Amino acid sequence: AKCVSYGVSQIKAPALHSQGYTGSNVKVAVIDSGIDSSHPDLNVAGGASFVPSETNPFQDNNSHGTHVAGTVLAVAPSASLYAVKVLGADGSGQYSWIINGIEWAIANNMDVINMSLGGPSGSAALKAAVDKAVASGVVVVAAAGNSGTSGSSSTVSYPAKYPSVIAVGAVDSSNQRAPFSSVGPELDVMAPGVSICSTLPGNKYGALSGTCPASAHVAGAAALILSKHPNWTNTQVRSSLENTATKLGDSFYYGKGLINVEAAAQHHH
Repeated sequence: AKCVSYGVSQIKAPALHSQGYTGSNVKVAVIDSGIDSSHPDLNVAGGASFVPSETNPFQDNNSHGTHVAGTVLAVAPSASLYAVKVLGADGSGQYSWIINGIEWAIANNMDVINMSLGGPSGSAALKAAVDKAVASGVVVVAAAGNSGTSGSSSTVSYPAKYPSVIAVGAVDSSNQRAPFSSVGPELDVMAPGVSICSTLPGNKYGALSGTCPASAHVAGAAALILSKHPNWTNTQVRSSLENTATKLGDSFYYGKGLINVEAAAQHHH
């Protein structure tokens, strides 16, 4: 919205905006550090905190959840955001809190979950939660991780590494993989994640880099697609994103390539 970012153009979201599609009547759970609901550039429809030391989901003492929220709305200006707080101010949280946030999102009929987070190990309970959300029809998106490379090893974080999740890596403004962007066969798509200007807490704006902003673009893209195709299943939304991506190089580094929401939203299955 108020801070200009190249990322919205890069994924061809303006083509949907010109068609009149802005993610109307789509519920997106921002599973992160909260959202500063006081920010003039944001609107928050609901939410919940599972961080025992940080009980307000509508404040953000980390900044990432608020930044992610702004990127989702830059891509899908009409999306309904829900602040699902599972990370503290230091950007860490327990998997049980994260799972409680996913469970809340399922119970409250979210259309899209964005998880701008991950750890190097997952759990069976974490996999069961994302698999259940996907079985329930939710589009589940996660940041692939900022762990760079490890030779031929996967560095994709959990829960992005699980097959049911859309694992999002980060490119720069010229579609080059960002040096921090995690890699491996579990990587699904890329999106803009270098120096992305978005909302920060306390009526502020600023650039951040990471797979966190990249995931936000794909969560916004899912909302644009559902506004044009509200009947599409999560299966069909996911297919539309992966099958119409712009190929960028070896799938170990780039997955299917850069999301193209214009192409995805006119995909014929």
